[PDB]
Amino acid sequence: MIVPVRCFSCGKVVGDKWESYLNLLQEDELDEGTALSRLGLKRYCCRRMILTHVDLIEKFLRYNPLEKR
Amino acid sequence: SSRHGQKGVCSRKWPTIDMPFSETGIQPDIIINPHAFPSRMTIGMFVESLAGKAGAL
Amino acid sequence: NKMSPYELVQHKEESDEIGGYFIVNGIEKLIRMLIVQRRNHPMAIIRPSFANRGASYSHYGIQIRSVRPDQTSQTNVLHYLNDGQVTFRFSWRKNEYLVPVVMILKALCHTSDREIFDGIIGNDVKDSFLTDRLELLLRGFKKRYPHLQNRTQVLQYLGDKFRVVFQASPDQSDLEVGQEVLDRIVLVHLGKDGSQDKFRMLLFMIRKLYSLVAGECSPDNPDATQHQEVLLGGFLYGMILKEKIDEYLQNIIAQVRMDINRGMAINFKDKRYMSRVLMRVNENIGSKMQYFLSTGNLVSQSGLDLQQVSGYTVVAEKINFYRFISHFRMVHRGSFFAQLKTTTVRKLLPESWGFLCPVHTPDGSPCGLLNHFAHKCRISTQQSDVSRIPSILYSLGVAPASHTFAAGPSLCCVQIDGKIIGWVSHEQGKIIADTLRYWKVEGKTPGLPIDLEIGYVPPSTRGQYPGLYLFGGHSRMLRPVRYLPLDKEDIVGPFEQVYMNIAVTPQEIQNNVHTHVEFTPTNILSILANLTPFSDFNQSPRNMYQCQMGKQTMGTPGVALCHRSDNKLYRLQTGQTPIVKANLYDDYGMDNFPNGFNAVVAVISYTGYDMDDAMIINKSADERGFGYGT
Amino acid sequence: RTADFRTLERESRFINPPKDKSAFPLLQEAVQPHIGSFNALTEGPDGGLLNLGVKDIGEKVIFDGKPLNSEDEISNSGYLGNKLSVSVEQVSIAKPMSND
Amino acid sequence: LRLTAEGNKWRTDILKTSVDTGREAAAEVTNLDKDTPADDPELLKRLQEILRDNNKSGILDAVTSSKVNAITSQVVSKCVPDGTMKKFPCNSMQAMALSGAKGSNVNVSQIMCLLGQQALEGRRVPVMVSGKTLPSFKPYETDAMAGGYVKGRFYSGIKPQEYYFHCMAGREGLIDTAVKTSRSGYLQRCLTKQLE
Amino acid sequence: SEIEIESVQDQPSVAVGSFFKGFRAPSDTTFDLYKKKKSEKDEFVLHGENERLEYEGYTDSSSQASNQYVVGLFNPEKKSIQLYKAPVLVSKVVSKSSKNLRGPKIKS
Amino acid sequence: IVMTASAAIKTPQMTLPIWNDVSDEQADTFCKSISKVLLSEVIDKVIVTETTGTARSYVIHMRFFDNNEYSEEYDVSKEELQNVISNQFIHLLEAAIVKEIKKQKRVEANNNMNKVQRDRQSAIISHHRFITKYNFDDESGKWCEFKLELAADTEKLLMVNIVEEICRKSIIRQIPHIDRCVHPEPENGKRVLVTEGVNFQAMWDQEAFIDVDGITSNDVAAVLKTYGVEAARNTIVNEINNVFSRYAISVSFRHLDLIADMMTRQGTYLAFNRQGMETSTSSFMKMSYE
Amino acid sequence: FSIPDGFKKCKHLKNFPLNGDNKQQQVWLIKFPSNVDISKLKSLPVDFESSTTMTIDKHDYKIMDDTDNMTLLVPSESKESLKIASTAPLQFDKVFSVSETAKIPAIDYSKVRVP
Amino acid sequence: KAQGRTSGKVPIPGVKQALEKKEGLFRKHMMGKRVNYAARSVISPDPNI
Amino acid sequence: SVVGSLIFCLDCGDLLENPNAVLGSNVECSQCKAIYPKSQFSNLKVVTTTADDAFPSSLRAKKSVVKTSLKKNELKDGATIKEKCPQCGNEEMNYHTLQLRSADEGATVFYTCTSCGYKFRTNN
Repeated sequence: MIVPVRCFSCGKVVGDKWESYLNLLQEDELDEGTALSRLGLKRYCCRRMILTHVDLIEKFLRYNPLEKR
Repeated sequence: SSRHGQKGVCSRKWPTIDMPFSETGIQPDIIINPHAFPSRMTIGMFVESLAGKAGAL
Repeated sequence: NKMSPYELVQHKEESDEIGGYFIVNGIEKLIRMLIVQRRNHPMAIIRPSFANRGASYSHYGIQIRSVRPDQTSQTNVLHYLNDGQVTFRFSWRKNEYLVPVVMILKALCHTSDREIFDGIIGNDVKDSFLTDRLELLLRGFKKRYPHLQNRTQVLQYLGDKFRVVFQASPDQSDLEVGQEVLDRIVLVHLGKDGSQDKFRMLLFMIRKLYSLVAGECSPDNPDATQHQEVLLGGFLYGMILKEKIDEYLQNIIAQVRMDINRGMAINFKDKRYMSRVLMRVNENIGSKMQYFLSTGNLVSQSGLDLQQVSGYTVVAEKINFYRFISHFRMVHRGSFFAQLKTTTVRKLLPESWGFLCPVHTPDGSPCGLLNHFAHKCRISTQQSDVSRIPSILYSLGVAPASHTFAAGPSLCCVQIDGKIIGWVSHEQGKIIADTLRYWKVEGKTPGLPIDLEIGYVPPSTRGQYPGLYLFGGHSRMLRPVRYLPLDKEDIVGPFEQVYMNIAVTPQEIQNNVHTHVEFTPTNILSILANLTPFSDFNQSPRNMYQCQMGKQTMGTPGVALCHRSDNKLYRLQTGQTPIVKANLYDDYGMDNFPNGFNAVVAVISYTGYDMDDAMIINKSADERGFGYGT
Repeated sequence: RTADFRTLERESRFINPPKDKSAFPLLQEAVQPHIGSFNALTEGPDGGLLNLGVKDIGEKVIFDGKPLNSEDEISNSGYLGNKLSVSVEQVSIAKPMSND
Repeated sequence: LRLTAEGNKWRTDILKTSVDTGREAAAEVTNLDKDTPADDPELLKRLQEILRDNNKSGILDAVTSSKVNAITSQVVSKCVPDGTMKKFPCNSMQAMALSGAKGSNVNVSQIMCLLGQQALEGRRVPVMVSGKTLPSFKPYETDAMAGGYVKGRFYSGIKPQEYYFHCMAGREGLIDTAVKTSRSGYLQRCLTKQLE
Repeated sequence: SEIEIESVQDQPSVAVGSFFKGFRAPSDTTFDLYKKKKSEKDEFVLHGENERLEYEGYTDSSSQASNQYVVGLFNPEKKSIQLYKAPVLVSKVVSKSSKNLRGPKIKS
Repeated sequence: IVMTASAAIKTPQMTLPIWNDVSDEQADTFCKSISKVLLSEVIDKVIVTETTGTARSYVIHMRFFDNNEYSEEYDVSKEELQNVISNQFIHLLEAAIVKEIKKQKRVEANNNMNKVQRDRQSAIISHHRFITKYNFDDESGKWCEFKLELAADTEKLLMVNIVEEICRKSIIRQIPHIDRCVHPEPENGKRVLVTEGVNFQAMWDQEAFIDVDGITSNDVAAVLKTYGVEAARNTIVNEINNVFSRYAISVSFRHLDLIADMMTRQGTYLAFNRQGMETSTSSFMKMSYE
Repeated sequence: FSIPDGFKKCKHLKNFPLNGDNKQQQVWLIKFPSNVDISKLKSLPVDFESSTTMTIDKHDYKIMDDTDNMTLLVPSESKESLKIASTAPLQFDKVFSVSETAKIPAIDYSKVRVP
Repeated sequence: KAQGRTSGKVPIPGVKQALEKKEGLFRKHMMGKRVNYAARSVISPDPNI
Repeated sequence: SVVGSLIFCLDCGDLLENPNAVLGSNVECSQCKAIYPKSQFSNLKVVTTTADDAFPSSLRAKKSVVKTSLKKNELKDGATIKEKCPQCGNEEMNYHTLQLRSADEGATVFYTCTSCGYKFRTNN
């Protein structure tokens, strides 16, 4: 679903870094290792929270019962 | 359970206050006893542990 | 049906909707695949239960499972008696019947007694074993049945005795009733107006019976995965449906007979008398098919060729996606074998390499009885055409079977889908079997499909009965390997694989033994057995337990959950993809259905509260949402 | 080995489902034993396995009890009446619809 | 779990001496002398004769299973205390097995040295009608590996042929529990009702 | 070693029958020969009688579309041969004496 | 043991201690003197040349092994074969032929018998039904030969399959209720012989090889019938101990003595079953059991 | 008979001079697949044992000789058109079989097993 | 002991079958019973008791 | 024509009747007719040998070229498995493994001592 607000192990706020992360991969064409280190994630517990997130909310939102089609 | 047949019941939810902490500052999310390894011989979990930490870095 | 992932979302389904199941009262159910015997191949089998069918029954017999081109099956068993007598068993409307085999042989086509004798004894006249059994069978018939001298007098007799059981009408004469017996029961895969071919196969099945009681041939194992195939769910659904529509035609006749037993008013040419009959015939066949799919209980007045009457359909569970996808790779031996105390059926065997997973079977009572297919195993659905294959074998050294009469394990009988079409030597038969695999993977030969399996059985001492069996029909397990000349993909079935040397890696190809190589050694595993990370480093009872525990995690059932009304669902809230994953994780699209989460795990004994099966969760991780689900 | 997770490729496919044939084609070849088996009931050679099976169960003949009051022969006993031979020669499954 | 660089060479040198154990156990059972080669046609006629009999196959299994369990126990003797990288008052996999906390030296040897012979109800790996134990192998392959002698260890992973034989030994224990529904519940009830 | 083929005959000189092993057919008898022409193929039919026996043959559909045989004639002074097309006949023996048949019910 | 009090054990055995002067070569010869030997075991081939014409003559020719071979494997002399083939075997063979007809209705080149062979042959034609010839290799014990004649009325008869069933029934030498006697490894000095089957009446007569005072069975009801109830009670504590000692499970003997003394409380060998419960005083125990 | 039509009879038949004296006329029965046209070729390479290989337009053929039973039928004169040829059952002296072979190629081991 | 119609799966098992089975009345309700003042739960480990 | 004890007619292909139980001294084809009042055919001697499986024994097994029986004391499963056990003085003990539990608890080892033979078993 949506990005976790905090990291499970450390407790850093991580939820503000998911849209920043997808732009470092798309626009700047960084690899995942450089993109996580420019976001300021450097404990590997805090790295895997953004590195490994699936983001299924984009797949749930297509099933909207409140709008036509 | 992990992906190696190492299932386990959650026996106690242990506070971060008194869980062991690393040089990095990390408290682990799950503690598994090393006495669950010698009779099960699930060595795929030992190599997953260092493969997964290499990938997070 | 022909519908994009975009359009599937707009019609309130998942984007990768899988299908393959039935919605019956809102419960998703599917027809479970079963293991049955391979069609159209006679199996030399010993069963101690054959001696239990009466005194003077040996425990030897030949068994063939003949399927009609509408997938309806018919098992004919050929018993050997301790008198030298051979009897022909069949089953019709849940009643066994026994007939002497020289009555069928004398009723199929016009014969002399040399032609039966010549077929059983092609050459090898000087074998005193086989030639003294054979006059007990000829003079057993001429003594017991002395007034049956031609084909239209044995069919008269056989229609007399089988008139009531086949439910024949009085306008059918006895050389028509007895011909319906020989079109509906004996060797139905060769079909009607093919009685010359049903004659030659019986002469093949009798000498293979005599070659079994002499010890020259080892008995075929009906549990050995080369002698069995898969009864598919949709094929069973049309077998059951044919019986229901067959009953519908009988209930009309039951309704008209209840009017000639009241003398009411009968003009069959009346258009409205027909409408007067069909209003009272029960014709809700579609609700009888729903009853099969709602319960699994198989009600059939015939009895199909199947050995149980229940458990044919299961509930497609959605507790996660791994549970759901593995209903469709699941195959079952049969519920008849769950009650046995012998573990020979529960045993992992080397002929299952590449066709059934060594790992993915449950634990407990169904262990070894419920097993899953391999990752790249495919099951035939249509029958590939074989009309051009006899012309190609005659171009090779195959003498035609119509004018050869050369039975025996000293030759190689060539068959296509269980129709004997000729005879060669064992040397020439290996050149035929090798060049046809050369013509098959090189697609420049017009008549050979690629999924034709070429079952060459070489000669031996007391081994399997030799032959050159070709199969192209439905329901065959098939898997891809690489044929090493030409480096192309080849398709191999499990009847072939016993005699083929197939290297695991290309590095282990030795000279002049391996003709094939695996594409990847991971083709032999399951889907769920292939996602386990580094599973070649674990003890094998732990990989079998992960295939069991992975079906029971709370993960993602789907993302179209608001248009569902399931009894219970288990949804883990925030899944993650694995850092350590297999390459096939991506190919099956398992990222649409995240099953778990990455955890920082410490292997430490620290707390004292984690022993024998116990772990310790972090509390502040849990308060921050770790492992939450609804 | 290197085996990447396709993080931009996943999020593009979540937001924008494909308007062509599906990605992940090995997932539809996992249930090809079930779907293809059911598809052979209506499609394929000889009209499919249902139309090919209604002709194996061909005729169901019964007669009446009424006489011809025919000529005094063994045909006078050997006449059975008019011959009803009911049969089925075609079966079709309609793709599902809803009614009034 | 690691052997030291010397001890990892010790198990290499001993397991090189089992490339010929399957043939020398074969030529003993078939009574052929002066080290006939594996591909000898008069050997392959005899091994087929052993295949067709359950008694004769039990002799070939029990001779060869003795000669590879000799090779197995030399590796465990040479390597398990003396050739490991980390030793007992720091090596926890040895400390758990030696204390009786959890495990045995059999478990430690299958991790660090080799799995050894996979035995299926007292016999060796089953073999098809064609004389093959897998499609990977030649018919009548006189080899220890072809009969299911796993020289691999769980530290370094096992090969796909010997992965398949180890799944055979993992299911033979689980099927015996599957034949173990109700055994002793009525034996004790009959004793306790009389001896109440 | 080689052998020169001299003549090839389209027309039916010689046929070849296939009976049971030991079949005699005493040399008084002669069997007629009937032929099908469906504008590209050949399907022959054998038939012949004598005083007690009356018995026929035919060719097989699967065989003759794919496998022709040739009756050869070799004189080793020639180092050459001449050839003729030979059909192959699958022939039975029905006895004329035992072409009997009874009533289609029990008559009771 | 505990349930059912079976007098018919699946594998009844008997343990026979041998003396301290008898050797291993003397004891292996002794095991052969006990074990049952079928006539099937000494036969290499049976060649049957059926001939019809003239009565259907059946010429049954037996190949045995070499005489030194079966004498040094089964302790069987060639004179014992004669008194089994002529006396026992051919009565069974003709009893199987007439029975099979009853269901049918519903190298070497040798010659020149002497007087005694000519007299032995006519002795056998009187005693049997369809025989008319007999011979035996009296010199080397290698072959036997007898040439039946049945009528001309009977048709084909699978003579080889009949001979094989009769040969696998005919015993050359069997002491009853005993099949096999073997010489195992001496475990803790007890040089013993284990016997497949129980007959104490016959091993008493073998006292020059066997210490008859220590012969032990596992059949409890056989010991109860022969040696009494205290000897049957010592058998039950030794048998239940051997069930647990083969699993390295140790139960105390104070438990096993109480079970064996409860089974022998009426002088007989009762079980822990419904019939063992029958002779007891409390009815509510009985009603609540089954 | 009075069989249905299509089966037009063979009124006239050709000559086959098998005389059988006592150099002599050996009677052969050779096979061919229906694809090879017999008048197109001129020579038939024969062997004592089963070792030949002829090549006619990229198709390799072979005699798989099986010399050491089917009845010869000669025309009576030209009309009744059957005599079982005999001597006092006239066995063929030689029976051959031209069978199509193929060439399976050798495995290039240098390419297919990469280290 | 009363067969009657003999149609299979006979109901109303009578006052003997209330007494004779594994359940019966003696085994299920006299020899073993259900009790007041009892409880059950999953167990967890503890080194501190 | 004669095949062993069998005889067939060369016209009708039928099986002839066996010339022993005939009445009035004639045999013939039954489909067509042949003529044999003499019962011309000779004695038909059909030699049948028993199968070389039919009499299994300890002496037939010694006539096998391969080994059919192990030696008595020449098999001990190759033991040098160092287990310091207090059983007699022994260092060695033979072993064997399975998986008897519900696929979750580990393998329990089947130990077997050698020197004293005294059975000692350990799970953990």
